[PDB]
Order: sequence, then C-alpha cells, then structure tokens
Amino acid sequence: MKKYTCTVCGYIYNPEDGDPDNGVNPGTDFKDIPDDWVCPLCGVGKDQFEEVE
Ligand code: NI
Repeated sequence: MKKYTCTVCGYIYNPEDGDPDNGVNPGTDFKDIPDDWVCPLCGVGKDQFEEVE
C-alpha cells in the first residue's frame, strides 16, 4: 500500500501505521478510509491528499 501526503501541511498518512486515534486501524488503504476523515495535523479533507509515487 502507498503512502499519501496532505498537500496543505505535509502530514504523511502511512497505511502500516494508520490513524488509530481517529478510528483508522493499521493496515488501512487510503481509499478505504471513511470519506469524512480529516488530516490529524491541519484538519483538511482527503481531497487535498496526493499519492506518493
Ligand atoms: Ni494536513
């Protein structure tokens, strides 16, 4: 699974770590994160995140 970066603040979503405190368990594909989830650091939505190739 790919990392994704918040292009407003630079936060790196790492699948292998997830975001457990907001309910996204380790092992979760960015695409499967609930679409109401917001960047933990800056609060913007998935739509500002870009795949890291
Ligand atoms: Ni952010």
